[PDB]
Amino acid sequence: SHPEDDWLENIDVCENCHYPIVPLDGKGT
Amino acid sequence: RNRRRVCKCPRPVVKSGDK
Ligand SMILES: [Zn+2]
Repeated sequence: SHPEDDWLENIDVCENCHYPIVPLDGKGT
Repeated sequence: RNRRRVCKCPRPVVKSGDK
């Protein structure tokens, strides 16, 4: 339920290193 | 000069086990 968008584009933070884990961005142009 | 200090894991956690 509800959209899972709550991090500069439904992003998640990798607690493993605390650094944000983003997905390959190769579209939008 | 310097890329965003994001996740740098040599084996990200995946939805799976080992048994
Ligand atoms: Zn990480």
